[PDB]
Amino acid sequence: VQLEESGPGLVRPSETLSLSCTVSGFPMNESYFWGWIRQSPGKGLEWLGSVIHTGTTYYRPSLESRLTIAMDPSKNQVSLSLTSVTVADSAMYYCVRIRGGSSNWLDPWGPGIVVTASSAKTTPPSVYPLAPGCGDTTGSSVTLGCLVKGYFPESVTVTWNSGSVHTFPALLQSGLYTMSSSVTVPSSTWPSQTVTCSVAHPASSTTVDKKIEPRP
Amino acid sequence: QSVWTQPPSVSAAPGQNVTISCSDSILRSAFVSWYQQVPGSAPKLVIFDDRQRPSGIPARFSGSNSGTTATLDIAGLQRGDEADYYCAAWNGRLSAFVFGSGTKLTVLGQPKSSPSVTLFPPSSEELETNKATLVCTITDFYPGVVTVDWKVDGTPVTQGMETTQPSKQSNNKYMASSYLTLTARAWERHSSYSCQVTHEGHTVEKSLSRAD
Amino acid sequence: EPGERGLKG
Ligand SMILES: *[C@@H]1O[C@H](CO)[C@@H](O[C@@H]2O[C@H](CO)[C@@H](O)[C@H](O)[C@H]2NC(C)=O)[C@H](O)[C@H]1NC(C)=O
Repeated sequence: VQLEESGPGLVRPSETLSLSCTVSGFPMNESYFWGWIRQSPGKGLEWLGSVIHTGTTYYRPSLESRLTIAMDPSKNQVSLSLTSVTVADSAMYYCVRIRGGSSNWLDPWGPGIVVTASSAKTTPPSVYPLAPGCGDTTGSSVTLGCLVKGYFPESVTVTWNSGSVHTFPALLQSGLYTMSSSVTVPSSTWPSQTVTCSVAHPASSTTVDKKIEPRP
Repeated sequence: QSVWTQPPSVSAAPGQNVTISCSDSILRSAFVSWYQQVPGSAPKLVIFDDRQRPSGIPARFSGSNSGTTATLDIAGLQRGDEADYYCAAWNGRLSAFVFGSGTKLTVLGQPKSSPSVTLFPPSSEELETNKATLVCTITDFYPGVVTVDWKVDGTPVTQGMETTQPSKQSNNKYMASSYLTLTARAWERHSSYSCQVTHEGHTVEKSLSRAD
Repeated sequence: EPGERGLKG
């Protein structure tokens, strides 16, 4: 009993998200609901809805009017249609087999399919220096940073001083990726010596080299 | 409720017993199921009909569903148990299938470590675009669960904030950043700014005031 | 239930 999701990885806001799931090694003839769960990056699971072969269909109420979950037993397929997509619909989408009635258990799950909801064409990032503000100018260590904002698609590489780096993972902020990187150096070597973050975005063929300057 | 309540973090040494809670008595009304998820795989069913184990799930996994709190119980904790656990159950009141908030179960491989927090003000380059992003970096925390809240002039912020998922450092602690995006005007019109990081029920608060 | 989803009987 293997479920497999298939469809586009990129969908444009305002258009329709259409995913398909193939069922192998089990008849859809039988007393089970077939359904869809989604999971936004490091958010929780969200039940979208489910369908049985009798045509009965349950939906998340708040999405019910945008949601169409259909199954054809003869093709061993179950479809999902989600109209008027927004940047909020970026998620891993999973196909599930569900025991109904009072039980409501989900087994098995498909591996899942990543869906990104953005209008973005290929876009190089803006790179902003992170210098410490008005604060503690008596520390032994000082931490500097690069904010890498508004790129598409993934990914970027951040190099400091041409090679204590911390490289934070990317977020989807309305249609574009933002990430940051920090470096901690000895306070006596900055701002005296140059500290530069180098940001490569291969999709746009762009490299940005930001010196970190102190604040007046 | 539209999401069941679970604790975000539960943690114990290998061999210890742990309990994961799921929260009227509307839970007692339906069969609770529990799902284990490790990063980069689909959730796996681990408990169905409140109590029962599918095939391959050993006896040291069990579940109860009394009125107010359904539990997932794991005796003889093993490193391979380390995962996100979600309870799930029908809400006939909402007439939807509801999942819980999810619990990260950490099998402790080092001392608990408090997050190190750094708050950066926005760059003048970004301000030239009529935008202001405050960046809150959070390093060296374990277990890898934090909640981030922001305040402006002593008032909780409700919108304009995003926080990354934790990612493992080479020392096996975790790192994350939180972003607060305001208009340039909003940045110039407020005095103080606070980033609040909660880890295992303790809070670490870095703040800055534009003026001095 | 055979093909309905809900609470416990
Ligand atoms: C951890 O859990 C185990 C099993 O759920 C507990 O061991 C059982 O405890 C009762 C009474 O103490 C015995 O009668 C059983 O025979 C035990 N079974 C096993 C498998 O050991 C154990 O006590 C729990 N640990 C703590 C700290 O209470």
